Amino acid sequence: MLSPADKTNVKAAWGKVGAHAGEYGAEAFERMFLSFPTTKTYFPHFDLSHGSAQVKGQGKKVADALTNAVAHVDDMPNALSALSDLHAHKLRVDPVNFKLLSHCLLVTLAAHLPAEFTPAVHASLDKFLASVSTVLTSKYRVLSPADKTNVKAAWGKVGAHAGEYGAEAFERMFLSFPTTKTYFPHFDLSHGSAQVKGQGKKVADALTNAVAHVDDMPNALSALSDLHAHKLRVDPVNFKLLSHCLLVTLAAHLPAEFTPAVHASLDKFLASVSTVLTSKYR
Amino acid sequence: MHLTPEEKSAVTALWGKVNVDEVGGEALGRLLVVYPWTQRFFESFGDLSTPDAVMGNPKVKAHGKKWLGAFSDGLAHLDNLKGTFATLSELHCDKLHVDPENFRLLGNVLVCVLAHHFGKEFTPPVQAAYQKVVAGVANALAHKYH
Amino acid sequence: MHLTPEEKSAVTALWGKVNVDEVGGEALGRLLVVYPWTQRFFESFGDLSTPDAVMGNPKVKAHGKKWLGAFSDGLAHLDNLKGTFATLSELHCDKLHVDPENFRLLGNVLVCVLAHHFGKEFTPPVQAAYQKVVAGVANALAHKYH
Ligand code: HEM
Ligand code: HEM
Ligand code: HEM
Ligand code: HEM
Repeated sequence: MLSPADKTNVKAAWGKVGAHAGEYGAEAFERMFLSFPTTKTYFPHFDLSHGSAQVKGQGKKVADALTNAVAHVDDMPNALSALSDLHAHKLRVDPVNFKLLSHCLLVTLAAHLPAEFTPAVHASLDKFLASVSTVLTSKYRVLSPADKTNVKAAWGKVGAHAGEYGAEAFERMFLSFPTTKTYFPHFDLSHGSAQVKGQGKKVADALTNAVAHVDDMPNALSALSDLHAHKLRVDPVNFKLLSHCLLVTLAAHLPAEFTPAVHASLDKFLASVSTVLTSKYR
Repeated sequence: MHLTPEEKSAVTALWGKVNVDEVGGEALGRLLVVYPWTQRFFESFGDLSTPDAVMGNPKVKAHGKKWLGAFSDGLAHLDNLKGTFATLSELHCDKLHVDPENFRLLGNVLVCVLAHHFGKEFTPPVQAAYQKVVAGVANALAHKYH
Repeated sequence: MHLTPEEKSAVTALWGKVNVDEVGGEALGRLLVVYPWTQRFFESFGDLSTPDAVMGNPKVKAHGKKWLGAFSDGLAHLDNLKGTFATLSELHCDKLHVDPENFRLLGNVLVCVLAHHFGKEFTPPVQAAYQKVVAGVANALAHKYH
């Protein structure tokens, strides 16, 4: 969410950008193409030399959309709906790339707005661009009634084993992605550890609660959202690693139930849980 | 790349049991269903609108055979993945224009499929070894991008 | 990593204009403000309640000097980053428990701070060179994690 203060900061900053928005848009893409050359894979049809009309035109269109977004900051999904459809259904840019363009737009503004780019305004602009990116990728895949049905079917089949599977998921995570161990320095992480079994059951129980409240997850998970944002402070990238390891765990235990369509529904459900758990971080 | 004796033994033993034909099509199919924006590279494969349509698509199965075959020949050269995949790296960048992020996604789905197919035999330490390998292959395939 | 000679000179040329103690405190301060979950390591530093408390915090400013001076020294060893930072890597994993994702965040906040400080002088190619260096430093600090 964008605080009221955030919105005020973005408007001030973007107002300063003024009639330069297009130029700055073209600059941000040029910086991205140079710093992160994999992003050029989405523009093979473009002359990407410096100052090309295609790049300038892209920068201007992107700039117009951000202005639109800023002017309708309390109604972004609706304001950008045509743009979210287009990226989800036609362009199909991998979501990671939105982070990269956001970083280069931040660099561009920093380089052109010495007076205005204070720490707080930096913070607000970053949050704003993350919000835009979220909106632009929102329709790539809300859980449909089929997803909801699939998630209840598979989780119902986990049943009393929920806790054991949560523990296995953490063990898989710790072995596969050793950096996640940095959040548990106070634990015995050996195989069989009762501390890891206890962690697994608590997470499993929370997931059971989320399945039961699949249409009211922000409230059902609100105390846990608080705890991770303000106390535990787990970097958001780690939630994706645990989600992959829960999927692997379910796959190895539910051969008949883990169909392609159920796998897709589970991946969407864990991403939504992950979104809710990191929603109060900033 | 570097793997302990235990890690390489785990990878090697499991792989002896993999039907490359079937696992390759399953993994690519699930990629297309779970991350549908990846369908952008396969517009000529025809109908991929539903999971069932994707999984039974003949061009999906055939291409499945193709990529996992090259993956398997990679497992015979785990000490020089970059040299092994150099030409295909170039091909995916300059000719196919594939965002390297997709290599990581396909890597993770393959791991999911190995778990699904092998169940309890796909233990946490065997998964760990396979996650190293898939990351090393993704890194090798992205190496020549410019 | 491995930079061209022209990228090295560009990195070196701009760095001669940096006030290491000031920029170090500013980049650490903005990290803590923009990504407040990183505050989890610095609870002993005192008041971090608002951006001004943070930017004005003397313990933040002192730690700023510390980390960016080690960074600065690493610019002299761009051909041996992994070797230059091996001990620091071990320390951050085994004793400090710092998720390496934080090094990438700080790297990107440093780039923002440089752009803010040097304006038009921080050109797209100079940024590209710095993006490589901060990724290289992040990778080298993450190298000994186990
Ligand atoms: C803040 C994020 C973004 C915004 C606001 C945005 C907006 C837009 C807009 C308004 C268009 C043109 C629509 C039209 O002409 O019908 C467009 C096109 C496009 N966008 Fe996005 N975009 C964003 C991020 C990205 C990213 C990260 C990439 C890829 C690295 C990307 C790649 C493309 C492509 C390939 C096109 C088509 C260009 C053409 O063929 O003319 N977009 N974008
Ligand atoms: C979507 C996945 C997750 C859910 C639903 C979840 C849920 C929970 C729950 C229910 C608790 C216990 C709170 C209590 O004591 O009442 C907890 C604690 C904790 N979580 Fe999360 N968690 C998730 C992801 C993660 C991830 C990915 C990490 C870090 C890699 C993490 C790190 C922790 C830590 C460090 C604790 C406290 C352990 C202790 O010292 O007792 N969590 N979480
Ligand atoms: C483990 C990673 C991968 C390996 C080892 C691999 C390998 C290969 C090989 C050997 C070919 C055959 C080229 C030819 O004979 O013309 C190929 C083609 C292709 N690959 Fe990759 N690939 C991988 C991942 C991906 C991913 C993730 C995507 C896209 C999401 C992709 C998309 C394509 C496309 C579009 C073709 C051409 C298909 C056709 O011409 O019908 N590849 N790949
Ligand atoms: C390229 C990035 C970084 C470099 C070069 C660096 C460097 C250093 C140095 C030189 C020390 C002192 C070691 C000693 O006491 O012998 C240190 C300590 C420390 N660093 Fe890092 N660091 C970096 C990033 C980070 C990040 C992003 C965090 C956390 C968000 C962090 C957290 C800490 C903590 C908690 C200490 C201990 C300070 C104290 O005990 O007073 N470091 N760092």
